[PDB]
Amino acid sequence: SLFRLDTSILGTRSSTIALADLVEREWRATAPDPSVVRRHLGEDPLPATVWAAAVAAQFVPPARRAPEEREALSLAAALVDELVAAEALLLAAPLYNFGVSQHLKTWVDLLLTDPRMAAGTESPLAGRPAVLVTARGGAYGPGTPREGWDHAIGWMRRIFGDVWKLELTVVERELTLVGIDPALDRFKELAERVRVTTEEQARAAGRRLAAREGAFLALEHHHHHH
Amino acid sequence: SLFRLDTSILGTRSSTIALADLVEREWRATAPDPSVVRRHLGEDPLPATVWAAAVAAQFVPPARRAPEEREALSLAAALVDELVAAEALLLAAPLYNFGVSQHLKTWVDLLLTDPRMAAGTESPLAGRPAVLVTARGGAYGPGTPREGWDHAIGWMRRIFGDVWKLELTVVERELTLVGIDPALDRFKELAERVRVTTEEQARAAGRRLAA
Ligand SMILES: Cc1cc2nc3c(=O)[nH]c(=O)nc-3n(C[C@H](O)[C@H](O)[C@H](O)COP(=O)(O)O)c2cc1C
Ligand SMILES: Cc1cc2nc3c(=O)[nH]c(=O)nc-3n(C[C@H](O)[C@H](O)[C@H](O)COP(=O)(O)O)c2cc1C
Repeated sequence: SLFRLDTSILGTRSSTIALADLVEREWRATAPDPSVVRRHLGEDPLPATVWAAAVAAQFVPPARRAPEEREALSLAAALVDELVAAEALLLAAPLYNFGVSQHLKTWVDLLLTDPRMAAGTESPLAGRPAVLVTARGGAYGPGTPREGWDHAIGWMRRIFGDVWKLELTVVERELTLVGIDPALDRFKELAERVRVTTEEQARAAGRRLAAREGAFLALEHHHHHH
Repeated sequence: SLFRLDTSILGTRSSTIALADLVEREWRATAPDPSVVRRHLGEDPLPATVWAAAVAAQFVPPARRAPEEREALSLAAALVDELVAAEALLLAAPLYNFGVSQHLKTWVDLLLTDPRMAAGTESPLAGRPAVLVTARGGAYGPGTPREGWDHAIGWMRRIFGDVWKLELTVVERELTLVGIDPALDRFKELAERVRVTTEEQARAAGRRLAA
Protein backbone atom coordinates (compact mmCIF):
# COMPACT_ATOMS: atom_id res chain seq x y z
CA SER A 1 0.00 0.00 0.00
CA LEU A 2 1.01 3.71 -0.31
CA PHE A 3 1.02 5.98 2.78
CA ARG A 4 0.33 9.67 2.02
CA LEU A 5 1.04 12.52 4.50
CA ASP A 6 -0.26 16.04 3.59
CA THR A 7 0.88 18.94 5.89
CA SER A 8 -0.37 21.95 3.81
CA ILE A 9 -2.79 24.36 5.56
CA LEU A 10 -3.93 26.29 2.39
CA GLY A 11 -6.66 23.77 1.34
CA THR A 12 -7.61 23.81 -2.38
CA ARG A 13 -4.89 26.42 -3.24
CA SER A 14 -2.16 23.96 -2.08
CA SER A 15 0.64 23.38 -4.66
CA THR A 16 1.86 20.33 -2.53
CA ILE A 17 -1.64 18.68 -2.33
CA ALA A 18 -1.90 19.27 -6.15
CA LEU A 19 1.59 17.81 -6.88
CA ALA A 20 0.98 14.84 -4.48
CA ASP A 21 -2.37 14.22 -6.30
CA LEU A 22 -0.43 13.74 -9.62
CA VAL A 23 1.91 11.25 -7.83
CA GLU A 24 -1.14 9.35 -6.44
CA ARG A 25 -2.89 9.12 -9.87
CA GLU A 26 0.32 7.39 -11.17
CA TRP A 27 0.47 4.96 -8.17
CA ARG A 28 -3.16 3.81 -8.63
CA ALA A 29 -2.53 3.40 -12.40
CA THR A 30 0.53 1.04 -12.45
CA ALA A 31 0.88 -0.24 -8.83
CA PRO A 32 0.20 -3.89 -7.88
CA ASP A 33 -1.41 -2.45 -4.67
CA PRO A 34 -3.18 0.77 -5.83
CA SER A 35 -4.45 1.05 -2.17
CA VAL A 36 -3.66 4.36 -0.41
CA VAL A 37 -3.71 5.14 3.35
CA ARG A 38 -3.78 8.87 4.03
CA ARG A 39 -3.35 11.35 6.90
CA HIS A 40 -3.78 15.15 6.63
CA LEU A 41 -2.05 16.91 9.61
CA GLY A 42 -2.95 20.26 7.98
CA GLU A 43 -6.72 19.65 8.54
CA ASP A 44 -6.27 17.27 11.55
CA PRO A 45 -3.06 18.37 13.34
CA LEU A 46 -1.67 16.15 16.10
CA PRO A 47 -2.22 17.96 19.44
CA ALA A 48 0.70 20.03 20.85
CA THR A 49 0.67 18.25 24.29
CA VAL A 50 1.01 14.56 23.25
CA TRP A 51 4.79 14.68 22.49
CA ALA A 52 5.85 15.78 26.04
CA ALA A 53 3.61 13.02 27.57
CA ALA A 54 5.14 10.29 25.32
CA VAL A 55 8.77 11.35 26.15
CA ALA A 56 7.86 10.91 29.88
CA ALA A 57 6.21 7.45 29.53
CA GLN A 58 9.15 6.35 27.31
CA PHE A 59 11.07 5.27 30.48
CA VAL A 60 8.41 4.25 33.04
CA PRO A 61 7.36 0.67 33.83
CA PRO A 62 4.19 0.78 31.66
CA ALA A 63 2.02 0.14 34.78
CA ARG A 64 3.28 3.29 36.60
CA ARG A 65 2.24 5.26 33.45
CA ALA A 66 -0.57 7.88 33.58
CA PRO A 67 -3.69 8.12 31.30
CA GLU A 68 -2.18 10.73 28.90
CA GLU A 69 1.28 9.06 28.86
CA ARG A 70 -0.25 5.67 27.77
CA GLU A 71 -2.70 7.28 25.27
CA ALA A 72 0.36 9.24 23.93
CA LEU A 73 2.51 6.10 23.38
CA SER A 74 -0.51 4.25 21.88
CA LEU A 75 -0.93 7.09 19.32
CA ALA A 76 2.85 6.94 18.57
CA ALA A 77 2.40 3.17 17.81
CA ALA A 78 -0.68 3.78 15.51
CA LEU A 79 1.47 6.35 13.48
CA VAL A 80 4.46 3.90 13.20
CA ASP A 81 1.88 1.11 12.34
CA GLU A 82 0.88 3.22 9.25
CA LEU A 83 4.50 3.72 8.02
CA VAL A 84 5.51 0.03 8.51
CA ALA A 85 2.28 -1.09 6.72
CA ALA A 86 3.15 0.82 3.47
CA GLU A 87 5.50 -0.47 0.72
CA ALA A 88 5.99 3.24 -0.29
CA LEU A 89 5.61 6.78 1.12
CA LEU A 90 4.27 10.07 -0.26
CA LEU A 91 5.12 12.98 2.14
CA ALA A 92 4.09 16.54 1.12
CA ALA A 93 5.82 19.25 3.26
CA PRO A 94 5.68 22.87 1.99
CA LEU A 95 8.08 25.71 3.06
CA TYR A 96 6.68 28.05 5.80
CA ASN A 97 8.72 30.89 7.38
CA PHE A 98 12.14 29.40 6.26
CA GLY A 99 11.79 26.12 8.22
CA VAL A 100 9.91 22.86 8.98
CA SER A 101 6.08 22.55 9.17
CA GLN A 102 5.08 22.66 12.89
CA HIS A 103 2.83 19.64 11.92
CA LEU A 104 5.66 17.63 10.25
CA LYS A 105 8.05 18.21 13.26
CA THR A 106 5.24 17.23 15.72
CA TRP A 107 4.43 14.04 13.76
CA VAL A 108 8.14 13.02 13.57
CA ASP A 109 8.93 13.99 17.25
CA LEU A 110 6.13 11.60 18.46
CA LEU A 111 7.01 8.76 15.99
CA LEU A 112 10.54 8.76 17.53
CA THR A 113 8.92 7.96 20.98
CA ASP A 114 7.78 4.50 19.70
CA PRO A 115 10.37 1.83 20.68
CA ARG A 116 10.59 0.60 17.02
CA MET A 117 11.86 4.15 16.02
CA ALA A 118 14.19 4.97 18.99
CA ALA A 119 17.91 5.84 18.44
CA GLY A 120 20.34 2.91 17.73
CA THR A 121 17.37 0.67 16.71
CA GLU A 122 17.51 -0.43 13.00
CA SER A 123 14.95 1.61 10.94
CA PRO A 124 12.06 -0.81 10.14
CA LEU A 125 11.66 1.20 6.87
CA ALA A 126 15.26 0.94 5.48
CA GLY A 127 15.37 0.45 1.67
CA ARG A 128 11.69 1.54 1.25
CA PRO A 129 10.85 4.19 -1.40
CA ALA A 130 9.54 7.67 -0.50
CA VAL A 131 8.53 10.65 -2.67
CA LEU A 132 8.84 13.98 -0.78
CA VAL A 133 6.78 16.85 -2.34
CA THR A 134 7.94 20.37 -1.23
CA ALA A 135 7.03 23.81 -2.66
CA ARG A 136 8.52 27.30 -1.97
CA GLY A 137 7.09 30.83 -2.55
CA GLY A 138 10.40 32.27 -3.90
CA ALA A 139 13.60 30.71 -5.40
CA TYR A 140 16.17 29.18 -2.95
CA GLY A 141 18.88 27.56 -5.19
CA PRO A 142 22.64 28.31 -5.38
CA GLY A 143 23.36 31.97 -6.24
CA THR A 144 19.84 33.25 -5.32
CA PRO A 145 19.54 35.77 -2.43
CA ARG A 146 17.65 32.99 -0.52
CA GLU A 147 20.42 30.28 -0.86
CA GLY A 148 20.58 28.38 2.49
CA TRP A 149 17.24 29.91 3.71
CA ASP A 150 15.34 26.59 3.38
CA HIS A 151 16.27 25.19 6.83
CA ALA A 152 13.59 22.43 6.26
CA ILE A 153 14.91 20.49 3.16
CA GLY A 154 18.06 19.36 5.06
CA TRP A 155 16.19 18.19 8.20
CA MET A 156 13.60 16.12 6.26
CA ARG A 157 16.44 14.52 4.20
CA ARG A 158 18.41 13.60 7.34
CA ILE A 159 15.29 12.03 9.00
CA PHE A 160 13.91 10.25 5.89
CA GLY A 161 17.30 9.70 4.13
CA ASP A 162 20.04 9.22 6.84
CA VAL A 163 17.99 8.04 9.89
CA TRP A 164 15.06 6.07 8.34
CA LYS A 165 17.30 5.09 5.35
CA LEU A 166 14.30 5.54 2.95
CA GLU A 167 14.95 5.74 -0.84
CA LEU A 168 14.06 9.42 -1.40
CA THR A 169 12.74 11.13 -4.56
CA VAL A 170 12.23 14.95 -4.16
CA VAL A 171 9.76 17.15 -6.16
CA GLU A 172 10.35 20.91 -5.49
CA ARG A 173 8.03 23.53 -7.12
CA GLU A 174 9.63 26.95 -6.40
CA LEU A 175 7.99 30.35 -7.36
CA THR A 176 4.42 29.57 -6.11
CA LEU A 177 4.06 33.24 -4.92
CA VAL A 178 4.71 34.60 -8.50
CA GLY A 179 1.47 36.39 -9.58
CA ILE A 180 0.62 36.64 -5.83
CA ASP A 181 3.44 38.96 -4.56
CA PRO A 182 4.15 41.62 -7.27
CA ALA A 183 7.83 41.85 -6.10
CA LEU A 184 8.34 38.47 -7.95
CA ASP A 185 6.75 39.57 -11.29
CA ARG A 186 10.23 39.42 -12.96
CA PHE A 187 9.74 35.58 -12.58
CA LYS A 188 6.30 35.21 -14.33
CA GLU A 189 7.45 32.95 -17.28
CA LEU A 190 10.26 31.07 -15.44
CA ALA A 191 7.64 30.32 -12.68
CA GLU A 192 5.28 28.81 -15.35
CA ARG A 193 7.89 26.53 -17.05
CA VAL A 194 8.95 25.45 -13.50
CA ARG A 195 5.33 24.36 -12.68
CA VAL A 196 4.81 22.32 -15.92
CA THR A 197 8.23 20.63 -15.43
CA THR A 198 7.66 19.72 -11.71
CA GLU A 199 4.11 18.42 -12.63
CA GLU A 200 5.81 15.88 -15.01
CA GLN A 201 8.42 15.09 -12.25
CA ALA A 202 5.51 14.40 -9.83
CA ARG A 203 3.89 12.18 -12.54
CA ALA A 204 7.39 10.59 -13.05
CA ALA A 205 8.00 9.82 -9.32
CA GLY A 206 4.52 8.14 -9.12
CA ARG A 207 5.33 5.81 -12.10
CA ARG A 208 8.76 5.00 -10.49
CA LEU A 209 7.24 4.35 -7.01
CA ALA A 210 4.59 2.01 -8.62
CA ALA A 211 7.33 -0.11 -10.35
CA ARG A 212 9.91 -0.30 -7.46
CA GLU A 213 8.93 -3.89 -6.45
CA GLY A 214 9.57 -5.10 -10.05
CA ALA A 215 12.82 -2.98 -10.31
CA PHE A 216 14.14 -4.61 -7.05
CA LEU A 217 13.39 -8.25 -8.20
CA ALA A 218 15.16 -7.41 -11.55
CA LEU A 219 18.28 -6.24 -9.53
CA GLU A 220 21.26 -8.73 -9.80
CA HIS A 221 24.44 -6.88 -8.54
CA HIS A 222 24.54 -7.38 -4.72
CA HIS A 223 28.29 -6.52 -4.15
CA HIS A 224 29.28 -10.11 -3.15
CA HIS A 225 33.11 -10.36 -2.90
CA HIS A 226 35.25 -11.63 -5.83
CA SER B 1 11.41 44.61 31.20
CA LEU B 2 12.94 41.22 30.23
CA PHE B 3 10.92 38.75 28.08
CA ARG B 4 11.79 35.02 28.68
CA LEU B 5 10.59 32.06 26.52
CA ASP B 6 11.04 28.39 27.51
CA THR B 7 10.36 25.42 25.12
CA SER B 8 11.94 22.53 27.17
CA ILE B 9 9.64 19.54 28.01
CA LEU B 10 12.14 18.01 30.53
CA GLY B 11 11.12 20.17 33.54
CA THR B 12 13.52 19.82 36.55
CA ARG B 13 16.12 18.15 34.24
CA SER B 14 16.29 20.97 31.60
CA SER B 15 19.82 22.21 30.72
CA THR B 16 18.25 25.21 28.88
CA ILE B 17 15.96 26.24 31.81
CA ALA B 18 19.02 25.97 34.17
CA LEU B 19 21.20 28.12 31.86
CA ALA B 20 18.34 30.64 31.20
CA ASP B 21 17.96 31.22 35.00
CA LEU B 22 21.70 32.21 35.18
CA VAL B 23 20.95 35.01 32.63
CA GLU B 24 17.75 36.08 34.48
CA ARG B 25 19.55 36.07 37.89
CA GLU B 26 22.06 38.60 36.47
CA TRP B 27 19.06 40.65 35.18
CA ARG B 28 16.86 40.79 38.33
CA ALA B 29 19.99 41.28 40.53
CA THR B 30 21.79 44.13 38.62
CA ALA B 31 19.21 45.49 36.09
CA PRO B 32 16.91 48.56 36.01
CA ASP B 33 13.18 47.81 35.26
CA PRO B 34 14.15 44.30 36.54
CA SER B 35 10.60 42.83 35.94
CA VAL B 36 10.48 39.54 33.90
CA VAL B 37 7.50 38.52 31.65
CA ARG B 38 7.82 34.77 30.80
CA ARG B 39 6.10 32.06 28.71
CA HIS B 40 6.80 28.31 28.85
CA LEU B 41 5.61 26.68 25.59
CA GLY B 42 6.96 23.37 27.00
CA GLU B 43 4.44 23.47 29.90
CA ASP B 44 1.79 25.63 28.15
CA PRO B 45 2.02 24.87 24.39
CA LEU B 46 0.14 27.04 21.87
CA PRO B 47 -2.72 24.95 20.34
CA ALA B 48 -1.84 23.07 17.08
CA THR B 49 -4.92 24.51 15.23
CA VAL B 50 -4.23 28.19 15.94
CA TRP B 51 -1.57 28.90 13.23
CA ALA B 52 -3.88 27.63 10.35
CA ALA B 53 -6.83 29.65 11.83
CA ALA B 54 -4.78 32.93 11.90
CA VAL B 55 -3.51 32.30 8.32
CA ALA B 56 -7.11 31.56 7.11
CA ALA B 57 -8.75 34.56 8.93
CA GLN B 58 -6.66 36.90 6.70
CA PHE B 59 -8.69 35.60 3.67
CA VAL B 60 -12.12 35.99 5.39
CA PRO B 61 -13.59 39.53 5.39
CA PRO B 62 -13.08 41.08 8.88
CA ALA B 63 -16.83 41.79 9.42
CA ARG B 64 -17.64 38.06 8.84
CA ARG B 65 -14.66 36.38 10.61
CA ALA B 66 -15.37 33.33 12.87
CA PRO B 67 -14.61 33.68 16.64
CA GLU B 68 -11.81 31.01 16.35
CA GLU B 69 -10.35 33.12 13.42
CA ARG B 70 -10.62 36.44 15.41
CA GLU B 71 -9.33 34.60 18.57
CA ALA B 72 -6.16 33.35 16.74
CA LEU B 73 -5.29 36.82 15.30
CA SER B 74 -5.80 38.29 18.85
CA LEU B 75 -3.41 35.65 20.34
CA ALA B 76 -0.81 36.47 17.61
CA ALA B 77 -1.23 40.20 18.52
CA ALA B 78 -0.71 39.38 22.26
CA LEU B 79 2.50 37.33 21.66
CA VAL B 80 3.76 40.22 19.44
CA ASP B 81 2.72 42.69 22.28
CA GLU B 82 4.96 40.72 24.76
CA LEU B 83 8.05 41.08 22.47
CA VAL B 84 7.49 44.76 21.45
CA ALA B 85 7.18 45.56 25.24
CA ALA B 86 10.63 44.12 26.34
CA GLU B 87 14.05 45.92 26.42
CA ALA B 88 15.86 42.50 26.24
CA LEU B 89 14.98 38.90 25.13
CA LEU B 90 15.85 35.47 26.68
CA LEU B 91 14.99 32.56 24.36
CA ALA B 92 15.77 28.94 25.34
CA ALA B 93 15.37 26.17 22.71
CA PRO B 94 16.99 22.71 22.96
CA LEU B 95 17.86 20.54 19.91
CA TYR B 96 15.08 17.91 19.46
CA ASN B 97 15.26 15.11 16.84
CA PHE B 98 18.03 17.00 14.92
CA GLY B 99 15.55 19.87 14.31
CA VAL B 100 13.59 22.79 15.80
CA SER B 101 11.32 22.65 18.90
CA GLN B 102 7.78 21.89 17.59
CA HIS B 103 6.60 24.60 20.10
CA LEU B 104 9.18 27.28 19.01
CA LYS B 105 8.09 27.04 15.30
CA THR B 106 4.35 27.18 16.25
CA TRP B 107 5.17 30.35 18.32
CA VAL B 108 7.26 31.84 15.43
CA ASP B 109 4.61 30.74 12.80
CA LEU B 110 1.78 32.46 14.77
CA LEU B 111 3.95 35.56 15.56
CA LEU B 112 4.49 36.04 11.77
CA THR B 113 0.69 36.12 11.03
CA ASP B 114 0.54 39.53 12.87
CA PRO B 115 0.80 42.42 10.34
CA ARG B 116 3.71 43.99 12.38
CA MET B 117 5.87 40.83 11.72
CA ALA B 118 4.73 40.35 8.07
CA ALA B 119 7.01 40.26 4.97
CA GLY B 120 8.06 43.75 3.73
CA THR B 121 7.46 45.49 7.11
CA GLU B 122 10.44 46.58 9.28
CA SER B 123 11.21 44.49 12.42
CA PRO B 124 9.57 46.21 15.42
CA LEU B 125 12.34 44.45 17.48
CA ALA B 126 15.35 45.52 15.40
CA GLY B 127 18.53 46.31 17.41
CA ARG B 128 17.07 44.84 20.65
CA PRO B 129 19.44 42.59 22.64
CA ALA B 130 18.63 38.82 22.73
CA VAL B 131 20.32 35.79 24.37
CA LEU B 132 19.61 32.35 22.84
CA VAL B 133 20.16 29.35 25.18
CA THR B 134 20.24 25.98 23.35
CA ALA B 135 21.59 22.55 24.36
CA ARG B 136 22.65 19.34 22.55
CA GLY B 137 23.10 15.79 23.91
CA GLY B 138 25.91 15.07 21.43
CA ALA B 139 28.80 17.12 19.94
CA TYR B 140 27.86 18.82 16.58
CA GLY B 141 31.14 20.79 16.14
CA PRO B 142 33.40 20.98 13.05
CA GLY B 143 35.48 17.74 12.88
CA THR B 144 32.71 15.43 14.26
CA PRO B 145 30.48 12.79 12.59
CA ARG B 146 27.44 14.92 13.66
CA GLU B 147 28.64 18.15 11.92
CA GLY B 148 25.74 19.86 10.05
CA TRP B 149 23.25 17.58 11.97
CA ASP B 150 21.80 20.50 14.07
CA HIS B 151 19.07 21.79 11.67
CA ALA B 152 17.70 24.15 14.42
CA ILE B 153 20.66 26.51 15.16
CA GLY B 154 20.70 27.91 11.56
CA TRP B 155 16.89 28.53 11.50
CA MET B 156 16.58 30.31 14.89
CA ARG B 157 19.54 32.54 13.81
CA ARG B 158 17.69 33.40 10.54
CA ILE B 159 14.45 34.47 12.34
CA PHE B 160 16.09 36.16 15.35
CA GLY B 161 19.19 37.63 13.56
CA ASP B 162 18.29 38.06 9.85
CA VAL B 163 14.46 38.79 10.11
CA TRP B 164 14.01 40.30 13.62
CA LYS B 165 17.49 41.99 13.41
CA LEU B 166 18.11 41.44 17.17
CA GLU B 167 21.73 41.94 18.39
CA LEU B 168 21.87 38.18 19.13
CA THR B 169 24.29 36.37 21.55
CA VAL B 170 24.08 32.51 21.51
CA VAL B 171 24.96 30.41 24.64
CA GLU B 172 25.17 26.67 23.70
CA ARG B 173 25.67 23.59 25.97
CA GLU B 174 26.68 20.27 24.32
CA LEU B 175 27.16 16.68 25.59
CA THR B 176 24.04 16.95 27.82
CA LEU B 177 23.49 13.14 27.56
CA VAL B 178 27.01 12.24 28.85
CA GLY B 179 25.92 10.36 32.00
CA ILE B 180 22.53 9.22 30.52
CA ASP B 181 23.72 7.32 27.40
CA PRO B 182 26.19 4.58 28.50
CA ALA B 183 28.04 4.88 25.09
CA LEU B 184 29.25 8.44 26.04
CA ASP B 185 31.27 7.54 29.18
CA ARG B 186 34.29 8.41 26.96
CA PHE B 187 33.44 12.11 27.67
CA LYS B 188 32.54 12.14 31.44
CA GLU B 189 35.06 14.93 32.34
CA LEU B 190 34.90 16.87 29.02
CA ALA B 191 31.06 16.91 29.37
CA GLU B 192 31.41 18.33 32.97
CA ARG B 193 33.96 20.96 31.72
CA VAL B 194 31.60 22.19 28.91
CA ARG B 195 28.82 22.47 31.59
CA VAL B 196 30.85 24.83 33.91
CA THR B 197 32.07 26.83 30.82
CA THR B 198 28.54 27.33 29.30
CA GLU B 199 27.25 28.19 32.84
CA GLU B 200 29.91 30.99 33.02
CA GLN B 201 28.99 31.91 29.38
CA ALA B 202 25.36 32.04 30.64
CA ARG B 203 26.43 34.37 33.56
CA ALA B 204 28.46 36.54 31.07
CA ALA B 205 25.43 36.96 28.73
CA GLY B 206 23.27 38.03 31.74
CA ARG B 207 25.68 40.84 32.82
CA ARG B 208 25.88 42.35 29.26
CA LEU B 209 22.06 41.95 28.97
CA ALA B 210 21.62 43.99 32.23
CA ALA B 211 24.31 46.65 31.38
C1 LIG C 1 2.51 31.04 6.67
C2 LIG C 1 3.28 30.94 5.38
C3 LIG C 1 4.65 31.02 5.40
C4 LIG C 1 5.40 30.92 4.21
N1 LIG C 1 6.77 30.99 4.29
C5 LIG C 1 7.45 30.89 3.18
C6 LIG C 1 8.87 30.96 3.23
O1 LIG C 1 9.51 31.09 4.27
N2 LIG C 1 9.54 30.86 2.04
C7 LIG C 1 8.89 30.73 0.84
O2 LIG C 1 9.59 30.68 -0.20
N3 LIG C 1 7.55 30.62 0.77
C8 LIG C 1 6.86 30.72 1.88
N4 LIG C 1 5.48 30.65 1.84
C9 LIG C 1 4.82 30.40 0.55
C10 LIG C 1 4.61 28.92 0.37
O3 LIG C 1 5.88 28.26 0.34
C11 LIG C 1 3.76 28.56 -0.85
O4 LIG C 1 2.46 29.13 -0.67
C12 LIG C 1 3.63 27.05 -1.03
O5 LIG C 1 2.81 26.79 -2.18
C13 LIG C 1 3.03 26.41 0.20
O6 LIG C 1 2.63 25.08 -0.11
P1 LIG C 1 1.08 24.76 -0.14
O7 LIG C 1 0.49 25.77 -1.08
O8 LIG C 1 1.02 23.34 -0.67
O9 LIG C 1 0.59 24.87 1.29
C14 LIG C 1 4.73 30.73 2.99
C15 LIG C 1 3.33 30.66 2.98
C16 LIG C 1 2.61 30.76 4.14
C17 LIG C 1 1.11 30.64 4.09
C1 LIG D 1 12.75 13.98 22.22
C2 LIG D 1 14.22 14.30 22.32
C3 LIG D 1 14.98 14.41 21.18
C4 LIG D 1 16.34 14.74 21.23
N1 LIG D 1 17.04 14.82 20.05
C5 LIG D 1 18.31 15.11 20.13
C6 LIG D 1 19.06 15.19 18.94
O1 LIG D 1 18.57 15.00 17.84
N2 LIG D 1 20.40 15.47 19.05
C7 LIG D 1 21.00 15.70 20.26
O2 LIG D 1 22.21 15.95 20.27
N3 LIG D 1 20.30 15.66 21.41
C8 LIG D 1 19.02 15.37 21.35
N4 LIG D 1 18.29 15.30 22.51
C9 LIG D 1 18.95 15.58 23.80
C10 LIG D 1 18.89 17.06 24.09
O3 LIG D 1 19.75 17.75 23.20
C11 LIG D 1 19.26 17.37 25.54
O4 LIG D 1 18.50 16.55 26.45
C12 LIG D 1 18.99 18.83 25.90
O5 LIG D 1 19.58 19.11 27.17
C13 LIG D 1 17.51 19.11 25.96
O6 LIG D 1 17.31 20.47 26.45
P1 LIG D 1 16.40 20.66 27.74
O7 LIG D 1 17.02 19.74 28.79
O8 LIG D 1 16.51 22.13 28.12
O9 LIG D 1 15.01 20.24 27.33
C14 LIG D 1 16.94 14.99 22.48
C15 LIG D 1 16.15 14.89 23.65
C16 LIG D 1 14.82 14.56 23.58
C17 LIG D 1 14.01 14.48 24.85
